[PDB]
Amino acid sequence: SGFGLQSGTARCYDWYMDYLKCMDESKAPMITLRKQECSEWLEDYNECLHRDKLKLRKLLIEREKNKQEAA
Amino acid sequence: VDSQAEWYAEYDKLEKARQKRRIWKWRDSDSRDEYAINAEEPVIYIR
Repeated sequence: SGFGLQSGTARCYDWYMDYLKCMDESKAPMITLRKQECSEWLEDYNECLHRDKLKLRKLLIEREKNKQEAA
Repeated sequence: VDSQAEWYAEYDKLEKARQKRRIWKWRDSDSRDEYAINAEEPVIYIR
């Protein structure tokens, strides 16, 4: 869809549109090639959707904090 | 009955048909989604 819940657009609509624009700019003759060229934009969209890198960073910080506290 | 003319005409007809067939056999994907392979084609989407 792309529409928001309260109004406007979805929380991560713009990141997806960025990736789509990048694919449109690319001249690769196959979609697979274009996705390979635009993979970094897809990684940004996935990062905004789930915040996996931020979760890993928080996990590492918490774990080190626990190690310092125990010592 | 000019046999040479008939033979050359028949051979030419078969060769033209073979060429037309090979040209016909050159077919890219016609998928609506597959915009990359068909970028130059003039299409309008009502969606």
